[PDB]
Amino acid sequence: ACEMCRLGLPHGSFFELLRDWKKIEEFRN
Amino acid sequence: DNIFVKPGEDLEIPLLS
Amino acid sequence: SNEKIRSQSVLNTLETFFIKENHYDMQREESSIVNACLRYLGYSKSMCHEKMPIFMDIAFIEYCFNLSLDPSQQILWEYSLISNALERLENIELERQNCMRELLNKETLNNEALKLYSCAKAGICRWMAFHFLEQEPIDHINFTKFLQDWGSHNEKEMEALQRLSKHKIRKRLIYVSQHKKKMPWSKFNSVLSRYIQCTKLQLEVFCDYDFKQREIVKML
Ligand SMILES: [Zn+2]
Repeated sequence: ACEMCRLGLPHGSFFELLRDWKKIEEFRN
Repeated sequence: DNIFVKPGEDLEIPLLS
Repeated sequence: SNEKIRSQSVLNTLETFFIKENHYDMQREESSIVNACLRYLGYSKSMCHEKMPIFMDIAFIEYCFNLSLDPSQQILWEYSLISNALERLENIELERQNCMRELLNKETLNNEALKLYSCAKAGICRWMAFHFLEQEPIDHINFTKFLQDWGSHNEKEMEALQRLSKHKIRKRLIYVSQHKKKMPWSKFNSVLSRYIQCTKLQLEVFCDYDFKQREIVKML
């Protein structure tokens, strides 16, 4: 019964890992 | 019997003051 | 779902890039494939409520805290990222604990991991707190949120940490410098690395994970 699922928006552990991974890579460059 | 923590290693952290 | 079959295959590909005998680090040459894989999983509608495999959390922790190094390791102390990292670290520990409950002695290994975990976690929270206290002005809202979620709910410690956020910047900085010297990041880098390696070994030896620890288990 998930609103982000019904809205088709990215969410969940894989999305959060993706964004955090990008923050780290950008910072190290 | 010790592999990752070394004998007598202190892994307790001082509180803040 | 074929999207689910594709996502699982992307996970299997990441495994061959992420799982290391020692600690993972992103190589410039692997950046495009790794990033494309993470992004595919990150926007895959069928993975939104799937469980994160433990090898992924471990790789995140190794990458986030730059565990491949032993120097300033370019850690991004940002509240949101570090809060996610602590949740990830807790998922790892949760999974390690279950493994132990179902050449090496279990009681010794569990005790070592627990001691390293607790030291590593306290170090991460304290250095996140240090970063908050070193800004001017202080972000009190996120500082408070962070301390409730992760600051060990002791009376006189959160007592004092919140008084100290109200000291003026020169005094906060003197105090932060003294405590950083009392407890350098290099110690928590070592504890956290040893926590990850301890966890990898237990999972391989006692459960059905492969963390490429064969050359380490053999020397026992
Ligand atoms: Zn959802």
